Amino acid sequence: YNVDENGYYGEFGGAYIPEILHKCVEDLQNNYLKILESPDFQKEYDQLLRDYVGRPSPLYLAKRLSEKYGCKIYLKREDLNHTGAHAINNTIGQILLARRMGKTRIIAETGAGQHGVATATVCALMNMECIVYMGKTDVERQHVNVQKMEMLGATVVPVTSGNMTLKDATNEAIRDWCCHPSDTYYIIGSTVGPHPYPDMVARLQSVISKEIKKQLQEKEGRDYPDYLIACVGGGSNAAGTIYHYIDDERVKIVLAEAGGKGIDSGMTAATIHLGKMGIIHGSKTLVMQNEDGQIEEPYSISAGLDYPGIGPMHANLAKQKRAQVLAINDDEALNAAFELTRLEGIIPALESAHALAALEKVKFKPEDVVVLTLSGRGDKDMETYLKYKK
Amino acid sequence: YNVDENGYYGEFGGAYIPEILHKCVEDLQNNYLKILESPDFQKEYDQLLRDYVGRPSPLYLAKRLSEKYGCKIYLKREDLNHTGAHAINNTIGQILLARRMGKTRIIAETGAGQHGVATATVCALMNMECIVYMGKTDVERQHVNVQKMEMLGATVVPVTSGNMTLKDATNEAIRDWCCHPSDTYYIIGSTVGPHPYPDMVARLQSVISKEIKKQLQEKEGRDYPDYLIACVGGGSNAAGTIYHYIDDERVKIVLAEAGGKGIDSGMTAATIHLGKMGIIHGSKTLVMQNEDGQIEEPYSISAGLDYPGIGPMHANLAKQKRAQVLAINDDEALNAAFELTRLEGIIPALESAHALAALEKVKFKPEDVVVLTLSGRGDKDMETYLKY
Ligand SMILES: Cc1ncc(COP(=O)(O)O)c(/C=N/[C@H](Cc2c[nH]c3ccccc23)C(=O)O)c1O
Ligand SMILES: Cc1ncc(COP(=O)(O)O)c(/C=N/[C@H](Cc2c[nH]c3ccccc23)C(=O)O)c1O
Repeated sequence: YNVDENGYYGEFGGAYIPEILHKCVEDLQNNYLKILESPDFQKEYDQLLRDYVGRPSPLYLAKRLSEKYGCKIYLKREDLNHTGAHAINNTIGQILLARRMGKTRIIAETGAGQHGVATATVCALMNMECIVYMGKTDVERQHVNVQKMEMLGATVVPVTSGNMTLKDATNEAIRDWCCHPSDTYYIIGSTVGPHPYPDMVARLQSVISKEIKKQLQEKEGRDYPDYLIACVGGGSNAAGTIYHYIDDERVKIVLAEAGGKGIDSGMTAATIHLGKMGIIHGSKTLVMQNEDGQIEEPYSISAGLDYPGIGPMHANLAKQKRAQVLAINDDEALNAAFELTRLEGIIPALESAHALAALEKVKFKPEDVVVLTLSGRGDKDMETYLKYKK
Repeated sequence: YNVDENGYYGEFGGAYIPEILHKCVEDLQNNYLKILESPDFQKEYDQLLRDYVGRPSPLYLAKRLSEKYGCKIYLKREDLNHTGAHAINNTIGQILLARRMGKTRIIAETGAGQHGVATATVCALMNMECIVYMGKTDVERQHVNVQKMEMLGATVVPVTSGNMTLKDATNEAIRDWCCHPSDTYYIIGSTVGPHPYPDMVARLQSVISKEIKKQLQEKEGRDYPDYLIACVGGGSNAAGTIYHYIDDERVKIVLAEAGGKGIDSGMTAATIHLGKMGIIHGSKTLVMQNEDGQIEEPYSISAGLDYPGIGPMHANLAKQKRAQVLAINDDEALNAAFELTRLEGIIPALESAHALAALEKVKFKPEDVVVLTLSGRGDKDMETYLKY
């Protein structure tokens, strides 16, 4: 269920792009693995993960949370990463690749602002020009992260097309990318876009499941859990979380996508529940489509889940029934965020709370071992959490 | 240079309290150490540091900083800890102690909001009632921490005494403690207050120096740096950073206190520079005083450094010349924060930025190995940073 030699996961994936990018995408294909696997990349990569990011991220037995659901739940604490989310695993990896390929101008899209902060973070470290596209809606709702990016010296470009969300910021980044093939590297923020971006970002996040294996070995005497649970906007934290377990049928995979106001409300981002075959941002995958077959304007309270497409990996997983996918609504997420706060003293990202909310919908046995990926911390969503509390 | 059996660092320290606290403190002294050393404690303590907090925190070689000062500078990244600061090392320890003393009501003071969030955090975790006193000036300067405390289920009590800063929040907590002796445990937020709070908190923070010795051994082939650099409000992140180095004369210690608008200006927190022998919150230490002998109202841009006292360990250390203490002014701290942000992609707390600014004030040789403790991340100070 991992990628094939042509960029495909079953029938989903590939690279579907105008000729203007054919050259630089082709360079990226058939160099990215050479670079990822070189001893130089892997040393500097691993050194920055350890000293800069603070990997490995803990695997934490959440005791009161385990008592509520009548089983053993561990949280993979990506929320403790430098910059507060899993995104930084990806930006560190991609910036090292970008430099190996001689690129000098860095762009990215962001919804939650975690990928934007993680991109401005590594660009300041490296002293490289940073431009971050962000939907206007998102710059309002995730303003703490816009501030961080501006202090880090990045240029934040509000995007005013569509409903001004991730798909739109991505559209703008892609337009930027098209005008600047020579000098610009595009740090895509999820397991989305043209091959090799899905597999690349999956590889860079795989460190998550590499650690889980070792940490479960220490704690449980076996290297596999009964369940992996992760939210999914485009697929990147889930991918990392499942990479080294993707084919291992002892491990059940539960993914939580954003149901918004409910999958039938006309306001949602439940791509698996609602999507049809399309091309989105250079990938042939499942995507929400409106009544004239346009890519649909999605909704979610969560900026990082609010994307109408899904990575081709998860399109495939879902289609094959290797992974079960749940639509989780705004309210369910909000309540699960308040849940982890009072139970474990951890304020989660609204994104990650979609994953937490899924614990209500699964029939656990007492001997079950669950690993849920806490993809980030909720500092960004405090205004929203406190509004909800009133 | 470490505490003696009486709770003194040379002439500083002790417990100078009203008689109403004599017994809680007595109970606290001469159980604290037995609990800290107990296996049950050390096992639960160590498991939460590793799994909940994310220790060991990395020791990060900051190449661009190092270039700019012409030496090797490592940042001890307490900013990466659960809650974003060193305080969680303290609150984890104290809450466990509190539960083993059979206490059920937890109170605390906070200025920067970090110690307040760390307290609210561990009280949420443990299913316990949590009250945090915070100065009114501070509830506004550091409002992102107030929001976190609220959602964690803690009662944030604004204090409007004095100039509504740490000292006043601290007076209010102590008054709560007196008034509720049987049932309440008081999680003090720095190496301050009556014995054994200063030593206890130093010990909980000592985890920092413990990691630095092993991490320097792996990175440099020796267990000790030429310089340790840390900011001090009351002195806990500092104490932690130096605890296992405190008698090692090969290691230079540089402590950065808050100069505010400047030491000779009216408006400062430069206790080592300005303070006089006195008593604050039950500790005999150096403290700022007016011409009367009243406790002088301090000022600093940084809430967590804005304290007219200092821990007894550092009064002793400064007095005996074991530690060099620099007063860093507001603007110096702000520029150093922006410097780290730009050079290493790390936004420090304004507090920790006082330590960063001290890098300007020391002449380093190229063979120097510096460890500076990055006590916190600066999400709380983003409004201040962009005003500037
Ligand atoms: C804390 C946190 N958890 C989970 C997610 C969900 O993303 P995933 O499915 O890739 O694991 C995000 C998204 N972060 C965004 C999301 C994002 C960037 N580019 C995208 C392309 C498609 C879908 C989502 C995105 C950001 O900070 O920007 C996040 O910040
Ligand atoms: C990130 C950060 N770095 C440094 C400091 C300085 O404190 P230290 O000298 O103890 O290492 C603080 C203070 N945080 C406060 C400070 C505080 C609480 N109670 C105190 C009593 C005396 C002096 C300072 C304090 C908080 O969040 O509340 C801090 O939050």
